[PDB]
Amino acid sequence: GPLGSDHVLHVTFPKEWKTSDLYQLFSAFGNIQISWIDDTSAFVSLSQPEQVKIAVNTSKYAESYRIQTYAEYMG
Ligand SMILES: C[n+]1cn([C@@H]2O[C@H](COP(=O)(O)OP(=O)(O)OP(=O)(O)O)[C@@H](O)[C@H]2O)c2nc(N)[nH]c(=O)c21
Repeated sequence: GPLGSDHVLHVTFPKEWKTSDLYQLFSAFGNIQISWIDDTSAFVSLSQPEQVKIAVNTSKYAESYRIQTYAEYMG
C-alpha cells in the first residue's frame, strides 16, 4: 500500500485487441483492471511494486541490518 503504488493509465490500441492483449501488455504489473472507454481505448489501473520502499520495510524484520531513506537518516 505504501509498498506498491496505484496508477491509472490511458491506452489507445487497435479495435482488434481484446482483454487478453491488455493483460499481456501490462503483465509486469499487479492488480490490473481495465475500464473500457470505446473500441480503441481504455483506462487501465494497476499496482507497481516500490522496490526501495520494500527493501526498507523488509529490513525491519532483521535485527542485524537496517535500510532507511536519506530523508529518514536526516530526520
Ligand atoms: C470487452 N471490450 C469492451 N470494449 C469496448 O468497451 C465498450 C463497453 O464494454 P462492455 O459492455 O463489453 O463491457 P464493460 O466494459 O461494460 O464491462 P467489462 O467487460 O467487465 O470491463 C464496448 O462497446 C467496446 O467499445 C472492447 N473493445 C475492444 N476493442 N476489445 C474488447 O475486448 C472490448
